[PDB]
Amino acid sequence: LKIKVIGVGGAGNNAINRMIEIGIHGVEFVAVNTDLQVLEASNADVKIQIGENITRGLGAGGRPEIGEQAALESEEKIREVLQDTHMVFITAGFGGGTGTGASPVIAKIAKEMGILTVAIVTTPFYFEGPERLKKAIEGLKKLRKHVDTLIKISNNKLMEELPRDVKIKDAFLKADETLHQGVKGISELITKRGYIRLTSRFARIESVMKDAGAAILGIGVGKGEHRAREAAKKAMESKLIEHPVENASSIVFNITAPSNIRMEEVHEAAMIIRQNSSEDADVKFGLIFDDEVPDDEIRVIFIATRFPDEDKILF
Amino acid sequence: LKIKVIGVGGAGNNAINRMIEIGIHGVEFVAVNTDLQVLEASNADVKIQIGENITRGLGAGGRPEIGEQAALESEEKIREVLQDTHMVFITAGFGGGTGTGASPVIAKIAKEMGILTVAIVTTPFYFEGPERLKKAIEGLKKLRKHVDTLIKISNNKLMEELPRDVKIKDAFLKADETLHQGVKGISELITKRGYIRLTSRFARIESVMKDAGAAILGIGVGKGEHRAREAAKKAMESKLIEHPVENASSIVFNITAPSNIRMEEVHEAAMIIRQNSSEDADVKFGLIFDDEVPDDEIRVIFIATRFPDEDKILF
Ligand SMILES: Nc1nc2c(ncn2[C@@H]2O[C@H](COP(=O)(O)CP(=O)(O)OP(=O)(O)O)[C@@H](O)[C@H]2O)c(=O)[nH]1
Ligand SMILES: Nc1nc2c(ncn2[C@@H]2O[C@H](COP(=O)(O)CP(=O)(O)OP(=O)(O)O)[C@@H](O)[C@H]2O)c(=O)[nH]1
Ligand SMILES: [Mg+2]
Ligand SMILES: [Mg+2]
Repeated sequence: LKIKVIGVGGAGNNAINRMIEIGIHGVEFVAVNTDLQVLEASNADVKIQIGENITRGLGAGGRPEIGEQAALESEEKIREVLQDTHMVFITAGFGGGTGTGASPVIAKIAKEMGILTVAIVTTPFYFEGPERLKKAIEGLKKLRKHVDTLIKISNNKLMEELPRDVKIKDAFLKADETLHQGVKGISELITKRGYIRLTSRFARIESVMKDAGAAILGIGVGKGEHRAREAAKKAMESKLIEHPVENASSIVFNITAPSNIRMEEVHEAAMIIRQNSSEDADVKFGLIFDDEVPDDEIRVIFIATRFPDEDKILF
Repeated sequence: LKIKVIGVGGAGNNAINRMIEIGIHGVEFVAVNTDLQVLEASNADVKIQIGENITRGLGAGGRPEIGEQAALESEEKIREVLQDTHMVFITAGFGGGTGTGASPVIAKIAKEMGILTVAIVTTPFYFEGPERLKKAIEGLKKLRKHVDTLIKISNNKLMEELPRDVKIKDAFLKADETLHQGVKGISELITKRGYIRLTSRFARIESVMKDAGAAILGIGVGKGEHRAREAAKKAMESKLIEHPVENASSIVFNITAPSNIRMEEVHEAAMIIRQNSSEDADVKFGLIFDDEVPDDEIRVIFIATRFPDEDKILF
């Protein structure tokens, strides 16, 4: 999986530099601007200067039509950087010429390529004036037509959260942090598998199996639309069971399934547990995602222990 | 984590060889027997001959008291093999002399040593006669005195699942498989992390973000006993949210938490979603176990999309 974060314009460049300093796992950063000095200050993996002939590396002068023309004239350079990319986050502060004007063009180029295109952009603070806000709104109307998902962050709303006497510099740093949180938050759901501390699940198993006494064991596999309920029924309604699980005061139930498992399926398995156990029983549910398990299959294992009359199970 | 599977007696030896052939991830295998010939046919990591002076390499002739004395005579070897061990599975077929008599001694030693001691043994088939079942029953009574969890499997139940004209050898293979399933099943909950295909998580996010339009994004972190509902509230009740999440027809909700998260915590988080969303909204849950997240923390991120009037959000 190839995921790129593209900062467009001054604000966008400033924002990704913060993301780079803090860190976002598994993504590549790209800085895009008509302002050469700002690009040179970028720590992104790749820097793309656009509209060199119309701006001469001096920025778009606050004109969105110039930022739009800059991106169009540099279409190939942009396309080139988007090759072999599965997803892209386009971030910028709308209100000026480059972020506002170039972002919709970059979005169109990416979506045209079938790339999952997500935009996370801001609208200007109130103190910035009406012209800035107007430019941002017109920019959003164009951006909207060329992205898969559009997350708009109102800087005015951020102002409401910030302290009464916050300095402008700090208000913008807050904006940077908000964009960062959004990009990192979504992207890491895809790039970070998550670490599993095996000693942690041994602790959960130990707490239930230590001095537990006689126990009922059940295993079941399921396949298809109702794989969960089917695996659950096979395990809890197993023939090996000589005494009703209904008498157990403790029940450990674990589901091992591919990442595509839905919460609804977990619920269906839970309804089976309830129909085969005491309402007063302490039920501990375990979940393990294992894509080594066939796409339409599921595995269930449960242990029922701590019965009132243990002799009913052993003999 | 050091886990050992100990097969005691003929049935136990035969059962673990099957486990060894099929395979059980991350566990060590130990074969124990008075019967030297059978022991030499084992593919276990360690082979322990017990009662060399009492039975001289032969079996115990169906006498549990002999199996017991054999284990006691070879107690030093048993304690040696149980060193550097966190958990043990003691498996055998009760009814004969070695498995029935030696298993409780080994369990006693392991438990005294602080090892999580799980026993998974079988009671004989009806066709084997009353005497054998009687011996197994007395064995179970001794075993129960010193074990953490005692899982008893009734071969008579297995019979009610196989052909009417089954060959003895196949009845026993059926029993080996059942023992294998139990040991592998519980063991791998602790030794196998589970594989995560990242392209699969991308599919879940793509399905909700592709051509979704304007979206609302919320992020929250929680800590302590009610970390789940608190992180959910912070995300679902952000001041940046300009349009009620209730108007969204689609909602993706992901929880990233340590492996110690309880299913009850997912419920409290779920109740918050439902109280801030529409009953007709297609809600999708995501769960990622990441023990890099502090043991008492949790992270929540949600994206609400596909509204009827996006203008309300964008402008
Ligand atoms: N997250 C941030 N937003 C910022 C920052 N500075 C400004 N802004 C916001 O973005 C808006 C201006 O963004 P830029 O400076 O990127 C304008 P851009 O460079 O794209 O236009 P041109 O200079 O005309 O080329 C401004 O109206 C603010 O609402 C910053 O450091 N971080
Ligand atoms: N899972 C299996 N169970 C078996 C097998 N053979 C027998 N059995 C079951 O286990 C019981 C006997 O187990 P063993 O053959 O291990 C008797 P053991 O060797 O422990 O006693 P001695 O020979 O007196 O030393 C018997 O009553 C059956 O119910 C086998 O190959 N696999
Ligand atoms: Mg600029
Ligand atoms: Mg024997």
